[PDB]
Amino acid sequence: IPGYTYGETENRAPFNLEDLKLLKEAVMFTAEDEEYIQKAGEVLEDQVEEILDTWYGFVGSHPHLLYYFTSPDGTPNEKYLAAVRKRFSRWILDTSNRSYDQAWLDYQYEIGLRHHRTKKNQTDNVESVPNIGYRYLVAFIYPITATMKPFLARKGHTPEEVEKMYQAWFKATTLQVALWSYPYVKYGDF
Amino acid sequence: IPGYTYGETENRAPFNLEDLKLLKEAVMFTAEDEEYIQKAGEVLEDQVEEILDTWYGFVGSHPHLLYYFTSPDGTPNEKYLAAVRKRFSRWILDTSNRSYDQAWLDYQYEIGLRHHRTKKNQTDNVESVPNIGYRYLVAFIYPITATMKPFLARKGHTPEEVEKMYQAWFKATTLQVALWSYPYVKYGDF
Ligand code: HEM
Ligand code: HEM
Ligand SMILES: [C-]#N
Ligand SMILES: [C-]#N
Ligand SMILES: [Xe]
Ligand SMILES: [Xe]
Repeated sequence: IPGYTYGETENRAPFNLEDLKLLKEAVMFTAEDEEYIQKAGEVLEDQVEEILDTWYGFVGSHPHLLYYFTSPDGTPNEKYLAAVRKRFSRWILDTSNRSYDQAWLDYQYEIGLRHHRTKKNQTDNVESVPNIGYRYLVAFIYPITATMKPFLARKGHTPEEVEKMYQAWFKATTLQVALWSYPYVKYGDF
Repeated sequence: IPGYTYGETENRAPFNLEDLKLLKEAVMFTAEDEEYIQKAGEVLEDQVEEILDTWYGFVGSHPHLLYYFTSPDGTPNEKYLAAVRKRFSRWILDTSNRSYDQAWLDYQYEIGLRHHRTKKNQTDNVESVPNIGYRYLVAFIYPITATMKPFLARKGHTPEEVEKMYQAWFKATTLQVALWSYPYVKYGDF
């Protein structure tokens, strides 16, 4: 997979392993979540393909959003919309499968920079908008969540065991997007 | 109410009214939410009091969190933990009642600065930690949400009409916290 530099970042995560403990705590993540995430994962793996479509159906309906993929002239750099689509789809099962250990943190950091102007579009060789406005990152917590509820219950799951899956996806996202802000935030305020 | 400077900000919201349209869209907020928020509101008003306790029960259980209220020596500046508690409780019904118009935006901005080192603790005359690390703001999306589900259904509401209330609270938070980041983010990256 092209540009998937997981574990081969080799520039350290300027946030430590203790940090994720305190943040996990803020986002109320308990080991009792760890089970249902992995479950959630195995719920989604097979179905993954349809998920990217639903989600791409969304970004695609909004211009102020799709713009963030468009070449300098304002039309979607698709060699760039098939290379992200790939890495992101690696990510969903990475959220249901990697243990949240240091290298997972090395790369949470990397994905911030990839949204940031520090390292947006370098990976994928394309010419496109300079930076992604952080406001939308935060925003993407809701759709990336809501749109997931339906999928979690299609492979047949009781209405309260599913709730624990969604509830786990919810927390897992907020936590991530939380760490991504580093290159966005003025030093000392993160 | 002391320090509740809603509508008497008189320094403009450096984000405009168009901005909230595009962001509302990212956070998937439709007029069909506008109804259930106000509903949610009238669900919560009476119950408000207990809500601050539950929530204060939480921040209070975590030191890395409560620290953000403590005097320079490291013990909770309570004249500061009774003055916030007040303004915040004005806020819940402000989220269920103000229409999201320009002055509502003037003050969303204000509340960022109040979390930021630009204007943290000035309002309330206390001596305390310089800045609130933005990572926790993002994080506070989950508890401020999860802890709300139970309350929304206590005043007797069917299991699918309630879901629309929570779903509306969810979106309404992400949106807010989204705007608060302005003083935190390096200029041009917001
Ligand atoms: C909930 C917040 C978001 C999540 C979870 C998310 C997810 C992802 C993932 C997993 C990747 C690939 C990372 C990898 O290399 O493995 C990615 C890249 C990318 N995403 Fe996001 N995304 C979010 C917010 C946004 C928003 C709001 C936009 C604007 C439409 C956006 C546009 C992009 C772009 C342009 C890249 C390419 C990075 C580069 O330039 O190299 N993302 N995203
Ligand atoms: C979901 C995100 C959050 C929400 C919705 C929220 C809510 C609020 C509200 C409504 C106020 C009063 C605003 C007013 O003046 O009317 C406030 C103030 C305050 N909150 Fe937050 N809060 C969040 C995140 C946090 C976090 C993570 C902390 C750290 C424990 C924190 C600590 C404080 C402090 C220290 C103030 C006082 C501002 C000052 O210094 O004047 N908040 N918050
Ligand atoms: C990212 N979509
Ligand atoms: C703010 N609690
Ligand atoms: Xe998704
Ligand atoms: Xe709350």
